Amino acid sequence: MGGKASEAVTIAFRFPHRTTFLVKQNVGQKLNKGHQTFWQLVAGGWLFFLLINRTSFKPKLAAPKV
Amino acid sequence: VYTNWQSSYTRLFVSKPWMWHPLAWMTLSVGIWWKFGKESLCNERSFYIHTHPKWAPHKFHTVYNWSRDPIKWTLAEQYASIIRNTNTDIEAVLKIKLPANAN
Amino acid sequence: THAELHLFDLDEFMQTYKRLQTRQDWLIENKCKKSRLFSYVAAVIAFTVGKSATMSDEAILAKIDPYVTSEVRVQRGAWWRSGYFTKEEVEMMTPKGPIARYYKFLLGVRRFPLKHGALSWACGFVPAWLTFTSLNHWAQNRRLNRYLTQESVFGEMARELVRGKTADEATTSVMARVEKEILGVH
Amino acid sequence: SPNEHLMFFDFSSWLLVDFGKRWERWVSFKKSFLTTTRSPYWSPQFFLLTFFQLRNSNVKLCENWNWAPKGDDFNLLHNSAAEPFGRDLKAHLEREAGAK
Amino acid sequence: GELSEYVEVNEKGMPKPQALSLWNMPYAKRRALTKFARGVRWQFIVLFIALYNFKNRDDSHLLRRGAYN
Amino acid sequence: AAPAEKPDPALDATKALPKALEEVEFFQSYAVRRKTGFHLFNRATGSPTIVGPMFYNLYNFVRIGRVSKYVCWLSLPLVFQRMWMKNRATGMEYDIDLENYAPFEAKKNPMHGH
Amino acid sequence: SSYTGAALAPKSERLRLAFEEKQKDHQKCIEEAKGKGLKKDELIDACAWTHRKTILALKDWFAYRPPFQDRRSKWAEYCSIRHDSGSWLGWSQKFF
Amino acid sequence: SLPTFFLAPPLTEPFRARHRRKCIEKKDTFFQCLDKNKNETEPCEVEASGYSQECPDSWRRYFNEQRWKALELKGEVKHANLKNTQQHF
Amino acid sequence: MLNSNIYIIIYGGIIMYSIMIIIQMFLYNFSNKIYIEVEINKYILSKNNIDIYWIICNCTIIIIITTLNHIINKIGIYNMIEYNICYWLIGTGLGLYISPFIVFGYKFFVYIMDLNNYSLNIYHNNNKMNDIQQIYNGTNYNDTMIFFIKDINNIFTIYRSINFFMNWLYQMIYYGVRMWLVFVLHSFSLGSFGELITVITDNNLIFNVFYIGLLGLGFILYLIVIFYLGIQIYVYISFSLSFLHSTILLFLVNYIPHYNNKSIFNTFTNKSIY
Amino acid sequence: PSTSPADKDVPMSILHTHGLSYVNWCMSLAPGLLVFEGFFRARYYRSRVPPSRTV
Amino acid sequence: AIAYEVTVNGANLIGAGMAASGVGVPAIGVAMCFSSYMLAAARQPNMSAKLLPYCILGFALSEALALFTLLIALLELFVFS
Amino acid sequence: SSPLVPVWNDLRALQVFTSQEYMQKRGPGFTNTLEYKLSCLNPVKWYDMMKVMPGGKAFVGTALGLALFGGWGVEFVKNISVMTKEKPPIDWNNEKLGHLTRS
Ligand SMILES: CCCCCCCCCCCCO[C@@H]1O[C@H](CO)[C@@H](O[C@H]2O[C@H](CO)[C@@H](O)[C@H](O)[C@H]2O)[C@H](O)[C@H]1O
Ligand SMILES: COCCOCCOCCOc1ccc(C(C)(C)CC(C)(C)C)cc1
Repeated sequence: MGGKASEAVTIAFRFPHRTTFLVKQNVGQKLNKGHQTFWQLVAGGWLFFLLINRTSFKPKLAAPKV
Repeated sequence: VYTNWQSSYTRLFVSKPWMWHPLAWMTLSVGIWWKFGKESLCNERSFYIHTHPKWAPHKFHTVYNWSRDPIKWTLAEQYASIIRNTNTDIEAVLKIKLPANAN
Repeated sequence: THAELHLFDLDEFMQTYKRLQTRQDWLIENKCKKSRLFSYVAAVIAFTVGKSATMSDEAILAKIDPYVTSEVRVQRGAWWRSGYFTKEEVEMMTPKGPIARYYKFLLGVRRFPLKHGALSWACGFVPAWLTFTSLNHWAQNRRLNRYLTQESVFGEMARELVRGKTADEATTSVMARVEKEILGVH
Repeated sequence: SPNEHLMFFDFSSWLLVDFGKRWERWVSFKKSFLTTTRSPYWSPQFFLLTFFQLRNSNVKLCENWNWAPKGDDFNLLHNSAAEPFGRDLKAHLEREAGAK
Repeated sequence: GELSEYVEVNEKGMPKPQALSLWNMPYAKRRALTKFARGVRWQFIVLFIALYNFKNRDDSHLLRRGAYN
Repeated sequence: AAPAEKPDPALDATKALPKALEEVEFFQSYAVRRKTGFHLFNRATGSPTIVGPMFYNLYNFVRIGRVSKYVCWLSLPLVFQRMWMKNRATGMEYDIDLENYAPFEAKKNPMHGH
Repeated sequence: SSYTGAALAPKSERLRLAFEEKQKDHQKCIEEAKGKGLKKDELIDACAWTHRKTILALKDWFAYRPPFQDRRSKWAEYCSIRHDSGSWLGWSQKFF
Repeated sequence: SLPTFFLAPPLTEPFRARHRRKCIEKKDTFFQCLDKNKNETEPCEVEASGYSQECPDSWRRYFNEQRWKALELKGEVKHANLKNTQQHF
Repeated sequence: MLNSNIYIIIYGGIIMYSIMIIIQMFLYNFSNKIYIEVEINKYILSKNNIDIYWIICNCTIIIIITTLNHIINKIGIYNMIEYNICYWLIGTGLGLYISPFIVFGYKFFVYIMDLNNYSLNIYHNNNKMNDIQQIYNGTNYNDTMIFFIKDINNIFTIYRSINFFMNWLYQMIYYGVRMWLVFVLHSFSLGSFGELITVITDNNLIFNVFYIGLLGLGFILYLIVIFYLGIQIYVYISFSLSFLHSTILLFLVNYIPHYNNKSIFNTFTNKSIY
Repeated sequence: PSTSPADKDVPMSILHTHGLSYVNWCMSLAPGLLVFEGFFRARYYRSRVPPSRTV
Repeated sequence: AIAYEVTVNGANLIGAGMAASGVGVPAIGVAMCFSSYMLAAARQPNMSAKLLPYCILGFALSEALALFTLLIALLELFVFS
Repeated sequence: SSPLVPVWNDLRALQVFTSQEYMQKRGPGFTNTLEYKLSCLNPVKWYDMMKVMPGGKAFVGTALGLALFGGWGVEFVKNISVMTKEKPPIDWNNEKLGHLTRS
């Protein structure tokens, strides 16, 4: 019942590729980055989402009015 | 000269997978008991199966004595102790009339 | 930071006397389930956006460029041989999802890069952790408020516990009403 | 006896554990620890000690099974009922006649 | 040898036959056979069994309620 | 893939059986006995027994023991205890009423369960 | 003859009748203890067993909630499958 | 799952409705013959075999319970035997 | 009360009987260490050899110790423990089952999660369309409209990944049950023959005599028992390790040939060019 | 709570023992200890030879 | 139709003999292993050490099925009423 | 295992290499088709091509598939031997028990 390692490929057959470190010359591609006010607005939207989904615990609803 | 052998059991345990093996063994055995043997054998609702001659042969060194019922009287003593510690009324359960889920 | 302590005993009560659960209580629990499930996705989104706020262009191109997304299956020599893969072929090998498009837009966005490690990861995990915990906390708060405004047995139990009473005393006080009004004691 | 050699009667006692009471005291200890520490909801302590309990309770209260499990509500052995024709009806009428 | 989900290749890039050769039939016949085939065998069998039991499912619980009256 | 390992003599098997025979020879060397005081009841044919001539070895090792030769015999009186009690029980007179009411390990006894 | 098939009574009615049977078996023990002239502590030691059995039947009855009716449960009835109409994930909702 | 519960049922509907109709027909004929022959199962053996063949056990049990109730109504019996029967409502 | 859910555990003689099993390990001092070293170096070569070696040593020596206490130190649990199925399934088989998953669990887990992305394995995979099918479509196979049945696909692929880890569980269970049956049935049959012989001799007191001898029969039975059980334990160990090899450890065959280096005293770098 | 009933406290005497048969005593493996204690003691204390003078 | 349940208690002890007939059929195969080891060592005594594992290996397996055949007949009596 | 393994391997190789032959025959131009433009906006394709990515994305994809669909698959497998079985009518809740005025 069930298979064996003799009936299957190895962990060296799978994943046979060793590591090669790629490098690329710098032409100036990571310069002049725009959207300088992006993360401020992202944090504002995040806090807005948290505020609209906020719910304070109001135990005063359980007061013995009866 | 510093050694985890004589100065840190934690780093010794971390640096040796063959020390993790007994701990995983223990955890798996206890999880197996929790999943399978707990409710089927050890619970009070499932403890009379030890009186079975097929599934628990001679658990009491003999066939189970049903005229004596040691399980019944032991557990009855324990429930009586619980009732006396809680000061619960025995006859309050008999005043209940459950409805039916009509329709 | 106080509703979960009551909700524990309330949930034990509900599990025991589950026969006494209404449809509105069922819907409240289903809404809490919905909030719990959406909190995971919100945490994933916050983690992505936080790590992307601290990932360099190399770390981003690791997820866009198919040279890096093909390391499991494809030889690196197929990418070193120029002309092996065509431009359209590289295009179909690039990821098309919304995260990939977000990162593609984020290439041209100024940010505050860090070296790939525990801080770039913590900057995503912390917002995700706070999002998840706060959403679940506020969901449980909403659940408790709905139970307190719910005119039912569980609402009465929750109210009696919110007064400041002990669990056993509250169970006895509520079962005294259940036996009389609900069950019709002899 | 051979079965007597294949028997283990070296028990000492029966350990009785009220897992309900122990679960209650565990929850009480968790509450006491969280109150004494005055820990917030975002703590890993609070998360580990509360979230799994709340999740499992929410699942066990959300569960709405149309039918109960297999060996509890169906697939059960039942003796065949008496038919309203043939021999069963004759036996029923004979029983009614003998009783009355 | 004879591993699972494994196949050798010759200098021409073709799969070498381990037991049976099926590269004599034309490409049209191969495409006809393989357009609807997948890398999955037992799931279709389980699905046909489930469809048979669905065709032969029980409706007594509905008969008692009167959905067929 | 093609490691070209030389044969390791430690992986061979050319000492286990010699060592076992050395142990057995050490065992049988302690069976050597003198002619004086020698007696062995042979079979009715006159041929020797099997267990007979290998009692001296066992008892020569018992001679060399320290604790077992003074402890392991204390379970032997229990054999004669059984020999006596069995014969007492083969013919013990008992009450017919008690035997019919409480038979020991009899089948189909509802007080037992079956 | 015999047949392997569905349970006769619903779960709720089954638990109700079980609770009534244990109520009867406890009432009989109580009546016998009263006829024997036992006090409260002796009546406790006498009928603690049937009291616990009644309490367990009551726990089972309180634990079983009958199902709520909705479109998913009705579709599951039509499909004749055991289905939980309170889970978005199925078997993984137990761990999620 | 998805095919079995969202595409199969509209295709399996008529094949099952025909079986249901045939079982109802055989039920009606069988109980008609039983009303004729005074609940005797000796003459209507062809209809009994057809009823047992076409109608399943779970349907046969309900039909037997219904005929027991009908005989209780028309007075042929009193306190019908309902030892192993569904006591639903 | 309602909230009180009561459970009954059966407790016996455990502490003082389990302490001495460990205290004896200083006396035995891992006599099986050489055998297990030899077998591990036959079956696998990696840096994590010592881990699995130590694990197997612990398991085997515990088995040996329990067996010898079952043969000699006969009190209470030491007699039943080898005649019981729970010991043969969880105290010997489970540890050997989880040992490779504890030593090489990283590689096996990664392998399994890659096999969930099921694909055809090609030797000398110099194909390009294979790569495009593997990236774009996810697999070599045709994945058209499998999302329609994804619910079963997940679990079936999971089983398809562990199918070559399942026979190890099967063999462990099989040999544990085998050892339990061997011990139980041989003990029971031997005791039954003994009881029938004693009945014959009690009913015939001319024969109720130490007819073989006081020490001859005992020595012979001792040798028979120990020889048989030694054979069975050697079988259970050798087969457990050979099946461990043939079922789980052939996955980890990664032979690296030795390549001579030439640029020892100088290394090209990013600053050499840029 | 903890208990210590009197049912476990029973009379004890070696006179009431059924005992063992010759076969059961031989199967008890005491005679094997009896032999092999001396065997292993002899092997251990005979491996270590002392110095001597050959006469 | 009519329904007569019957509980045949004789089959408790019939099947015991029916299984008991098969307990010896492995033995002729068991002895094949040691006969093979004998004749193989008679062809090459020096190899007797390398084949002896396969000799012990050949016994306990061949013997095992006999034991499994013996299990049912003993599983048949001392548990079933 | 079975001896049909080389047969199944031949059939798998057949379908795989025929699909590759088809892709070679149709050649370039797939990105201009409508199928590609829909797969670019299809979440099934995103998930399927994210599965094979590195960085634990195979584990992520498998666990996500489990958590989403494999639970329903497990339930389906459990219900295959339930569809053919006689089941009783559903005791629908009367939704009357539970209401209680607050005090
Ligand atoms: C090379 C030999 C080949 C022939 C094989 C013959 C089968 C041999 C089986 C040996 C295993 C039997 O295992 C052995 O069983 C006996 C008999 O119960 C046990 O013996 C125990 O039980 C018996 C039964 O009454 C008691 O009388 C005895 O005092 C006690 O020691 C041993 O403790 C156990 O070790
Ligand atoms: C640890 O394993 C070593 C155990 O070896 C035990 C071998 O048992 C056989 C020993 O019994 C015998 C048999 C024969 C003999 C002697 C009778 C050889 C024959 C003699 C002395 C007449 C030549 C002595 C002892």
